[PDB]
Amino acid sequence: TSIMAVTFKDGVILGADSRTTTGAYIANRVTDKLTRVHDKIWCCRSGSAADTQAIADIVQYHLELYTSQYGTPSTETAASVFKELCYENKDNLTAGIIVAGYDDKNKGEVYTIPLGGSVHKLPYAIAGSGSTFIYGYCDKNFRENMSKEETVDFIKHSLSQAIKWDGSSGGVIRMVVLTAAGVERLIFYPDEYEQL
Amino acid sequence: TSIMAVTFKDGVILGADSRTTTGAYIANRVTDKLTRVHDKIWCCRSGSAADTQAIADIVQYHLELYTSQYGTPSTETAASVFKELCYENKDNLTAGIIVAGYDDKNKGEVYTIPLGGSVHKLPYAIAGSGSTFIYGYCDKNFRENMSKEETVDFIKHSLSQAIKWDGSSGGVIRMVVLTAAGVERLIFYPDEYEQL
Amino acid sequence: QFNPYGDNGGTILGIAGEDFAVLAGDTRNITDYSINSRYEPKVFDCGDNIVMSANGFAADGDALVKRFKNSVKWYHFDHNDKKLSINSAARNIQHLLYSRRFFPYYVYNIIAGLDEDGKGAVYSFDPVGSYQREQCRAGGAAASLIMPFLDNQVNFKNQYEPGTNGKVKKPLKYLSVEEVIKLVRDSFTSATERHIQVGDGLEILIVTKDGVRKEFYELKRD
Amino acid sequence: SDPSSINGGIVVAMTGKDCVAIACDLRLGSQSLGVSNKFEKIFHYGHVFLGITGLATDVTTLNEMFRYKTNLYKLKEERAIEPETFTQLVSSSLYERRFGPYFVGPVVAGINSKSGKPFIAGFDLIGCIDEAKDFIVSGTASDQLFGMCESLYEPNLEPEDLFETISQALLNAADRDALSGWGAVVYIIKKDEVVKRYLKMRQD
Amino acid sequence: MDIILGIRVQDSVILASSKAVTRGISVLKDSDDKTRQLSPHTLMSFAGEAGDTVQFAEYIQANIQLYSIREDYELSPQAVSSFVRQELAKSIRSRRPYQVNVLIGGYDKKKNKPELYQIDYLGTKVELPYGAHGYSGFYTFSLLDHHYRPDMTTEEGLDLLKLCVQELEKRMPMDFKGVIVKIVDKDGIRQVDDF
Amino acid sequence: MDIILGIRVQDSVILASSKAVTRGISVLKDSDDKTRQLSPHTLMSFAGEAGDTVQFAEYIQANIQLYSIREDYELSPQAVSSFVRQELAKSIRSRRPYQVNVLIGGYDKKKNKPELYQIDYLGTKVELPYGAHGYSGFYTFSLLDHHYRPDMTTEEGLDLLKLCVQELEKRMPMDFKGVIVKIVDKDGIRQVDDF
Amino acid sequence: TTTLAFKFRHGVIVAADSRATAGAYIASQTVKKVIEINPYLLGTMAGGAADCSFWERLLARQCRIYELRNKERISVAAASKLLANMVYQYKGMGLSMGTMICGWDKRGPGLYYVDSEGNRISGATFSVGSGSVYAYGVLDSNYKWDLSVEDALYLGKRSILAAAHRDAYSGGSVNLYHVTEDGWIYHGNHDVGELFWKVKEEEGSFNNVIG
Amino acid sequence: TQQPIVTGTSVISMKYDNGVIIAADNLGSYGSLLRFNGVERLIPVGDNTVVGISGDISDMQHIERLLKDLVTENAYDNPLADAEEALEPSYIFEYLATVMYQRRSKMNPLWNAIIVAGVQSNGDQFLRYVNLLGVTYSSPTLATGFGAHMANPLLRKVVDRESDIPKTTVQVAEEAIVNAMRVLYYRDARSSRNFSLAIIDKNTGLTFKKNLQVENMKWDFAKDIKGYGTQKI
Amino acid sequence: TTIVGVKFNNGVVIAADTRSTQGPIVADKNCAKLHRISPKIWCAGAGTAADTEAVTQLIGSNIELHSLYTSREPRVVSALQMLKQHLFKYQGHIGAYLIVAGVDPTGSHLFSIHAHGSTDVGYYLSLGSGSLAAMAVLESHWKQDLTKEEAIKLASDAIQAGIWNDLGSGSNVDVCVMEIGKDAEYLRNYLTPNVREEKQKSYKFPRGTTAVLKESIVNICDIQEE
Ligand SMILES: *[B]([O])([O])[C]([C][C]([C])[C])[N]C(=O)[C]([C]C1=[C][C]=[C][C]=[C]1)[N]C(=O)C1=[C]N=[C][C]=N1
Ligand SMILES: *[B]([O])([O])[C]([C][C]([C])[C])[N]C(=O)[C]([C]C1=[C][C]=[C][C]=[C]1)[N]C(=O)C1=[C]N=[C][C]=N1
Ligand SMILES: *[B]([O])([O])[C]([C][C]([C])[C])[N]C(=O)[C]([C]C1=[C][C]=[C][C]=[C]1)[N]C(=O)C1=[C]N=[C][C]=N1
Ligand SMILES: *[B]([O])([O])[C]([C][C]([C])[C])[N]C(=O)[C]([C]C1=[C][C]=[C][C]=[C]1)[N]C(=O)C1=[C]N=[C][C]=N1
Ligand SMILES: [Cl-]
Ligand SMILES: [Cl-]
Ligand SMILES: [Mg+2]
Ligand SMILES: [Mg+2]
Ligand SMILES: [Mg+2]
Ligand SMILES: [Mg+2]
Ligand SMILES: [Mg+2]
Ligand SMILES: [Mg+2]
Repeated sequence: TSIMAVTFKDGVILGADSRTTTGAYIANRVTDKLTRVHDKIWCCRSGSAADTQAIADIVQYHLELYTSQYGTPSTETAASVFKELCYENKDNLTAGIIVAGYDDKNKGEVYTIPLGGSVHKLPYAIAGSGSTFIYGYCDKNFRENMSKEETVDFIKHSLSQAIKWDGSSGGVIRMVVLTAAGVERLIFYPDEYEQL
Repeated sequence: TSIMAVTFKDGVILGADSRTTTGAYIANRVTDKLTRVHDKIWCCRSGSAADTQAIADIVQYHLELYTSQYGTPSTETAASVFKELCYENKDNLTAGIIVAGYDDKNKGEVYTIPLGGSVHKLPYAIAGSGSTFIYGYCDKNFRENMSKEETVDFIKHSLSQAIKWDGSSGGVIRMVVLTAAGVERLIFYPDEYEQL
Repeated sequence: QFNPYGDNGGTILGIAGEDFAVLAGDTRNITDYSINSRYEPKVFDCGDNIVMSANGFAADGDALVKRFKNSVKWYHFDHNDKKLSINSAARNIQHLLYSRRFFPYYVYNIIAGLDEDGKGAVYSFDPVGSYQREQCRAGGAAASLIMPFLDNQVNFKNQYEPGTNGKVKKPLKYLSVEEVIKLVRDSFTSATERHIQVGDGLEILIVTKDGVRKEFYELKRD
Repeated sequence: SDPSSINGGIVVAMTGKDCVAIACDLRLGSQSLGVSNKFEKIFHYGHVFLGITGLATDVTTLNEMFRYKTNLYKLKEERAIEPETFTQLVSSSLYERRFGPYFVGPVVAGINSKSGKPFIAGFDLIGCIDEAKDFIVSGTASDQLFGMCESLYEPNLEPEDLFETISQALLNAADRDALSGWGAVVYIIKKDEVVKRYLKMRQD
Repeated sequence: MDIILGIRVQDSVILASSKAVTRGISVLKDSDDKTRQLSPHTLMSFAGEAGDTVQFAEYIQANIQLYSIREDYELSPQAVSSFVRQELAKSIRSRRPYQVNVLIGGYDKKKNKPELYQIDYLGTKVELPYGAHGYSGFYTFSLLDHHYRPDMTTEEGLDLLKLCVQELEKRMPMDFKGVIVKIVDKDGIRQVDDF
Repeated sequence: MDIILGIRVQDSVILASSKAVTRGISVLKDSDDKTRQLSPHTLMSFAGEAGDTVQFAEYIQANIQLYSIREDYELSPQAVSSFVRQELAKSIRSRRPYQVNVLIGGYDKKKNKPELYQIDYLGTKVELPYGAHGYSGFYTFSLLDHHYRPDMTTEEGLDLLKLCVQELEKRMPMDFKGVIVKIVDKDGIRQVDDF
Repeated sequence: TTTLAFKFRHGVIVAADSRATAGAYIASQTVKKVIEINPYLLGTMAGGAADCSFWERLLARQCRIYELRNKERISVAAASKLLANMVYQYKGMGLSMGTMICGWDKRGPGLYYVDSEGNRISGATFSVGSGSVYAYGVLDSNYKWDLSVEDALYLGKRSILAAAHRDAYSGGSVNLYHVTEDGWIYHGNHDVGELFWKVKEEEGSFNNVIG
Repeated sequence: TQQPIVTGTSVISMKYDNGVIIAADNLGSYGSLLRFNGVERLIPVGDNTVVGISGDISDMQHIERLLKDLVTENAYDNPLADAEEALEPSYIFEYLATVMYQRRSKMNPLWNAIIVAGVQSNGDQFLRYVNLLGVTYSSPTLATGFGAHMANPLLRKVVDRESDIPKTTVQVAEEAIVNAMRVLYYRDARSSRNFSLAIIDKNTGLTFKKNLQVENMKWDFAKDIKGYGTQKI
Repeated sequence: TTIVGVKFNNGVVIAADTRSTQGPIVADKNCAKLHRISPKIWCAGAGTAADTEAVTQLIGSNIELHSLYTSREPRVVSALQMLKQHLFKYQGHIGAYLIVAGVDPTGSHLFSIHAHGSTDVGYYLSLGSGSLAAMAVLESHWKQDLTKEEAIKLASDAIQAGIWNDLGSGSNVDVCVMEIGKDAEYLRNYLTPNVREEKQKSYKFPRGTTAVLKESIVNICDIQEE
C-alpha cells in the first residue's frame, strides 16, 4: 500500500494506490483507499482492510452525530476520534491511517496515525509498505504552499515510484482534492504514471 | 548501512556511510566500508562486518595471485570471485557487497551481489539497510554519462537522505573515485551534507 | 524448513487372474488443489513380463522404477539372459526399498505378472520394503474406497448362498479378464466421484503369456 | 485424542422406491479396546429416524436432547415432527454450539407422512446439511462406505433389494475398518411399517 | 486410582476395587475403599485423579440420598446411572472436568434383576455383564469372555474374579495391594471380608 | 531394570537383584538374573536401559576373562572396578552412552577381604559397606544405617537384606517380583536358592 | 498384532494373527507374521513389517553360512543373539521390532524374545504385539508342560482368537505352527470370522456376543 | 536447507501444431521489493531448446552455467556436435532432473521450478517440468507458481487434450500466452510488465523475443468504483 | 469452491459450483451454494459451509424483519453492512466468504465479503479455491456494457474454469439472475457437464445373500386405544 496526503496553498490533496493483496495474490486491483468520514474530511487507509473499514465506519458515525449536535467538526477532532479507536484497541488492530481535511479557518491540515495510535500533525504525510521507498524523494521535493498542479505532480511522481518498487502497491493512482471550491476526485492510469 | 556505486563518463565512484552498530549502540562512527581488493577494483561492504572482511581478504588474496600469474584481472573476474564465496557459503554468510572497478578497455563497471550470491551488472547500484529509503530518489535522479562533479553530488545527496532516515547509517560520507587518472579518496562531514 | 517429500496423488490397482494379471492406475498428477497433468503415465512395462507402479511421491516413484528397470538389465548381464521371475523381482525390490530405511522412498509399490507355473501374480509393497503376494490390491489416495469393494466383488466376502441363511458361503469362482476389467473400471469411476485426486484418465496394463497389452479409458476431468 | 475416532462406529442411509433404509454397526470402543457390542446408534422420534456417529457421550446426549425437543414439539403442534423439519432442528441445535461443538456425525432418515416422499440427510458436527437423493454416510469408515455405496447403489430399489445393498455396503466397509463392526443393525422403513434386522458378521 | 472391576451374575453384582493409594514413588495406603453406597441397593466404585474421585462420588451420594428422603423411594440403578452420566457429560465441557471413571452396581427390586453400568469421565455409559476401567480390562476381559455365563452363582462369580485378580497380580507391573470385594443383591450390600 | 542391592559383611559380599523385566504395561519375565560373573571371585550386578545393560556387562565380562587367560591370574576387585569405571567415564562422552549402573562385589584373595563397589553410568565410583542404585537406596538406607555392623555374619547380612526387601515390597508401587541373591566369598560365588 | 509362542513337552507352539493396519484403515488381512528362517527355526513379526521382515531374512542368510562353515545347525540362542546384535547397532535410529525366535536344537526346544530396544530373553511362554495383553490371560490360565500336541495347538489358536476379538488392530486369520526335533510343521490358516462362531458354539464362550 | 532470496515468478508454456512456446517476465524480486528489472529467465540451449526457470535467481545463474558447460562438454571429441549428436531437449531435461533430485536427496536443493521447452530431432514437441523436489511431469500446457493457478486454465481452453495440439496454430498459441502474461500482471503482486517470449518451431527454428510489454490493459472502469460499500462520492 | 459475480446492463448475475469437500473426499456432489437473503438479494458463499448458511439465514431473517418494520424493499447495502459487522465481531472465526448481489430501489449492486469483515466493490468478482481460475477468465473476457445473455455466459464460463482446473471445485453450475424491474430467476443446475457414465455391471444382489440373526417389527405408532 502507498498512501499520502499533502497540504498546499488552496487546501489539501489525498493520494493512494488501488492494490489489495492476500500474500502475492492481488485480491482487488481497483481498490478505493481514500474514504470519506465527513464532507471535507477524508482519510487514507493502510494495513488490515477489515480493521480500517470498521474504524472509518465508526468514525463516520461519530462525526455524523457530532454534526447533528454541534455543527461541522474540525479535522483535529476527526483525527482525535480515529486516535481514540486506534490507541485503545491497539492490541487487536492493524491500521495505519492518514487523516486529511479542509476548514475555511484552518485551511488544509494533515494528521498521520501509525500503528501505536499516536497522532502527528504534519505539512504532508506518507504511509503504507510502499512509502519506505520514497522517504528520500518526498523529503527532497516537498515545498510548502505549492499550487494545485504542482501538488498533483508531486503526489503522482511519488506514488509512481512507490508503486514501481513495492509489490504490495499498484493499479491506478487515486487522488482527492479538498479545497474551498469543493471535492474533486482524480484518477491516473498505469500508461500515464509509469512513463514518468 | 548505506552504500552505493555509480558509473559515469570518466569511470566509477563508490560511496558509503561510516556507521557500525551493535543493536542501537554505534560501535564505530568512522568506519571505512570502501575496501580495496585490487589497485582499481574496490568494493562496498554491508551486512556482517566479520563476514565481509573475511571475504574481501580472501578476494584480495585471489586477485593478488591472479595478477602474479595472468596480469591485471577484470572487474567481472573480481565480481566472480566474490560471487563464488558468497554463493557457495550462503548458509553461513550475511554479506551484501557491491563490486566496482575501472578498466581502460571496459571503463567503469558496477556489479552488485546481494544475500543469495547472485550477480547483477548495473549502471549504478545501492545496498544496505538505508538504501530502501532512496530507491525513488536515485531512480529519478540517475543519468548515464554524468560528469565527476555531477556524480559526486548525486551520491552525496542520495547517501545524505539514506543517513537521515536510517538509524543504522550515519557519520561521514566516504567516497572513492576510480578513473584513468588514478584513485582519489573523498570525505564529506555532517555539517556539509545535512544542510542539503 | 525444506521438506524433501511431496504428494502427487494418484491411485493404483492390481488384480491377479487364473492365467493373467492386470495393473491399473489413473493418469492424473497433482499438487495440493492443482492439476499438473491429465495424462502422466504411472504404470510401466519393466521387461520380463513384469509391470510396475510406484504410487505416492512421483520423484521417488520415478527413481525406484528407474532403478528396478536397471536391476532387470543387470540381472540379464550377470546371469546369462535368465528371465527374472516375479517372486525374484519382488525380493529384489524389498532390498531397493530397505536400502533407504532411514530416508525412505515415499511410495506404495505394486508389481504384477505371472508366476513360474503361469498363474497370475500381484505383489504389494510398503515404503520400506515389507512385501507380500496378493490376489487383489489397491494402493494410493483412494485405496480405502476401492479395497472394500474388491473384497466383496472379487473374494465374495460377506456373501452367502440364498436359502441357507449364512450357513453356506458363496463359492470362490474364478474371474475372466473381461470380468476383471469391468471391476477395475467401476472401481475407478466410483473413486473418481468421491476423491478429488482421482480422475482424467485410466490406463490398464494386462499381462498374459503372450505379453503385455494396454487399454485406456477416459475419466471425469473435474 | 481425536474425539471423532475414540469410540468408533458407522452409519449409512439409503433411499429406495417408496422406502428408506438406515443401518449402523454395534461397536463401542476405547481406541483399540472393544467395550460393547450392543451400542446401537440409531434412534427414532415417531416415524423420523436418526443415526449418530462419533463421540459416544455426545451420541447419548443428543439422543436425549432430540427426544426432549420432539416430545415438546408434539405437545404444542399436536402432531409428529416430519423428516424435513427435524433436519432443520438438528442443524439449528448443532450450530448453537458452533465454537464448542458436539463431536458427532448425524444422519436423518424417514418418509414424509403427508407427501409419502422418502427423505435422507447428513450433517457435519456443526450443522451443515447434506440432503442427498441417493445415500448418506458417516463414521470412521466413511471413505470405505463412500466407495461401496457409490458402486453398489442404484436408484428405485424395492425394500427387500435395498436391504441387501445397504447391508453389503455396511458389512464390507466395517470389515476394512478397525474401529467398526462387532455386529450390525439395518432398519427398512416404509410409509406404515418398519422392519429391524440384526446382521451376522465377523466379531474381530 | 488403579483397578476397578465389576461382574453381574444371576442374582447379584460383584465389584472388586484395588486397595492402594499412591503419591509418586510411595504407597500411602494399602486398605483404601474406592466405593460409596448411593442407596441401599446401589453401589458405585470409582477411579481417576486424586481429589476428583472422592469429591464426585460423595457429591453423587449426597444427591441420591436427598432424592431418597424427598420421595421416600429408592431410585432404580438405571435412573441413578443416567443421573451420574449427565453429571459427567456436563463436567467434560466445564472449566475443570472431573477426571473420574465409575462402575455402578445395583439390584433393581422392581424387576428383581442385578444391573452393572460402566461410565467413563466423558459421560460414556454402557450396561454390561462385566466391565473394567483403565488397564484392568486389558488383562481380565479374555478370561471373562471365556468363563462368563449369565446363570452363574455368586460363588462362581467370586472364583472367576479370583482368577482375574491372579492374572493381574502376575502381569501388571504395579502392585495394587489386592482388592476389596463387595456384593450387591436383593438383601442389600455386603463386603467379602476374606479375599 | 529396577532394584539392585549390595552389602559387604565380615567375610563376604551379598548382592540382591530384582527378577522382573518390563516392557510397558507388561511383565515379560519374573526370573531374570541381572548379574554376570566377571571372575571366580568377582560378581557384577547391573541395571539401566534395555540392551545397554547386558551388552555392557558381557563386554566387561569378556575383557576380564581375556585378561585372566593372558596372565593366568585373577585381577583384584579394585582393579576390575577401576577398569569398569574407566569404560563408563569413556562412555558418557561418546555418541551414545551406555545407560547402565552397576555394583561390583568381589573377594580379594590377597588381602582376604570382601569388597563392594558402586558405579553409576557417569563413571562415579565409590567403595561402600552397602549400596544401592536407583530408587532402591531411598527405602533401604535407613535400615542399613541402623542395623549394619562390619563384623556381621553372612546369615545376619541375609536377615538384614530380607528386612530391606520387605520394606521395598510394602512401600514401592512397582512389583519387582522378588530378588535373586548371590554371595561372594573366599570359596567363590554361589546363589541362595530360597529367598 | 498378536503373536505368541510357548515351549512344552512335545516342542514349541507358534501362533500369530494376520492383520496389518495403517491408522484406522485395515491395509491387509493376509500377512505372514511367522517367518521361515530354516526348517528347524521360526521367527515372529510384530511392529514394523518392513523391519521385522528384512532383518529376520538377513538372519536366515547368516544362519545358513554358519551351517556351511561349521557343518552344524545354528542354535536358537546363537541365532537370537545375532539378531539382537544386528538391531543393537541401529538402536535409537527408529527401528520397530518385536520378535520371537523359536526352534529345536541340542538343548531341546528353545524360545527367545528379541526386540529393537535391546532385550533378549529366554522363556517358556511369550506373547508380543498390541493384543498380547489379551492372549496372556488364556495362556497363563491353561498352560501346562504336560500338554498334548492337539490341546497345545488349540490353546495357541484360542489365545489369538481372544486378542483378535478385543484388540481392534488384531484379527483376520490365525496361522499355526508346531516345532519338533524333526522340524517345524505348518498347521494351516484359520479365518477368525469362521473360527469365532465355531468356538462360540463348541466351547460356549463369548456368551455376551449374539449368534 | 536454505531459503530463497532473490526470486523469479511464473514461467508459462504450451504446445502447438509445429512446436512449443514459452514465456517469463524479466523481474528479480527481493521479498516484496521489486529489485531487479532486467533479469532474463529464459535461457536457450542451442537452436532447439529453451529452459525457463523460476525461483531463486542465484541458483538459476548456477543452472545457467551448468547448461553453458554442458554445450562445451558435448562438443568435445564430437564431429557431429552441430548435427546428429547435438544436445536434445530430452537430454538437457534429464540432466537437470538428475541434478535436482540429487540435490534434494542431500537436503540442499536448488530452489527452482524449471520448464524445458523444445523440439526433438524427429520434429516431436518436448515440454516437461521439474522442480526443487525432483518432481517431474509433462502436459500440453505447463506453468510454474502463480501461472499454474491462472495461466493453465486459460491455456487449457485452447489445448485441453493431446488431440487439440495439431488444431492449434502458432498465432493462436502466442495470442493465448500473451493474454496469460497480461492476466498475471493484473493479479500477481510479484510480476512485471516487461517479459521475454520464445518460440521453438520445427520449421522456422528458434525465435527469441525480448523486451515485450503487456498492452491493451483494462483500467478505465476503476474511475466508477468508489468506497467499499456505502460511499457515493 | 468457485463463486463469481458479474454486473451487466440492467442488473447482476452470480454463479457457483456444487462441490463440498472434506480433505480429499467429496461429501456432496450437488451442494447448493447460492443463498437467498431476500427475494431480490442473493449471495454465493465459500469457506465453512455451516457458516455461510447460518450467517446468511440470520441476516436474511433480520433483513425480513427490517423490511416489514420500514415498509420498504430491502437494500443490498443493508445486507452488506449487517454481514460485515457480524463477521468482523467474530474476528474471522466464522469462515464465511461471500459474494453479495441484488437489485433494490437504488439499483443493481455487487459486493464481496471476507471472513474478517472487509468488503469490496466491483463489476466482476470471484471467491474460493477456484477464484484464480475463474478470475483468469473474467480478466480475459469481461468488458463494459455487457448484456444479460453475455454476463450469464461469462459467469458460467468462469465457474467451469474452476470446475475443470481446481480440485476443490466440481460437478454442476448454479446461476441466479437479478435484473432491475423483474423477478430474480434462480437457475439451479444451469449446466450439468459431469454426469457419471453407465456402470459396466449391476451389483444388485440375490435376495438371501446377507446372513441374518434376528428380525423384529419396530413400533413407530403411538400407544393404541382399547
Ligand atoms: B495495503 O497493502 O496496506 C492494503 C491497504 C488496504 C486498506 C486495502 N492492505 C492489504 O492489502 C492487506 C494486507 C496487507 C498487505 C501489505 C501490508 C499490510 C497489509 N490485505 C487485506 O487486508 C485483505 C486481503 N485480502 C482480503 C481481505 N483483506
Ligand atoms: B551496515 O549496517 O550493514 C554495517 C556494515 C558493516 C560492514 C560495517 N553492518 C553492521 O553494522 C553490522 C550489524 C548490522 C546492522 C544493520 C544491518 C546489518 C547488519 N554490525 C556488525 O557486523 C558488527 C557490530 N559490532 C561489532 C562487530 N560487528
Ligand atoms: B501389528 O499390529 O504389530 C502389525 C504387525 C505387522 C508385521 C503387519 N503392525 C501393523 O499393523 C503396523 C501398524 C501398527 C499397528 C499396531 C501396532 C504397531 C504397528 N502397520 C504396518 O506395519 C503396515 C505395513 N504396511 C502397510 C500398512 N501398515
Ligand atoms: B468451498 O470449498 O469453499 C466449499 C463451499 C461450501 C459452502 C460448500 N467449502 C467446503 O466444501 C468446506 C471445505 C472445508 C473443509 C474443512 C473445513 C472447512 C472447510 N466443507 C465443509 O464445510 C464441509 C465439510 N464436510 C461436511 C460438510 N461441510
Ligand atoms: Cl478496502
Ligand atoms: Cl568494517
Ligand atoms: Mg507494484
Ligand atoms: Mg475426480
Ligand atoms: Mg472391524
Ligand atoms: Mg465406558
Ligand atoms: Mg480385532
Ligand atoms: Mg475388535
